[PDB]
Amino acid sequence: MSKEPRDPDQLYSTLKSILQQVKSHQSAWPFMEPVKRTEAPGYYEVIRFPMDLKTMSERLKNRYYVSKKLFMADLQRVFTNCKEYNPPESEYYKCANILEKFFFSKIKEAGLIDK
Repeated sequence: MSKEPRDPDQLYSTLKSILQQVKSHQSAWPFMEPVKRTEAPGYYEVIRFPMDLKTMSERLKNRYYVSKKLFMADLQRVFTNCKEYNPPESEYYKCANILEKFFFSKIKEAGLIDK
């Protein structure tokens, strides 16, 4: 099934649907939770709050992320922040690329990238 409403309140269920569709991708595995202190190279020094697909969703549970620039910056924050402290590894920058591209395709279902 796909989500594609056209209202403010209905957007909560669509932005979250895009979350379930983005986290379900084969590249959201590095964004399905909050980084760590011993596993993360150093997100506490360059990426304080990247808002992966788990924290941004926790806020989207109500209305924290539902205003075009709010849902976009949140996801773009996951991809951007993740790539920022991630050199040309191999699947890290790729997945964020992929998933990000998958998000945009899902955004148009909500109408957030629209003008």
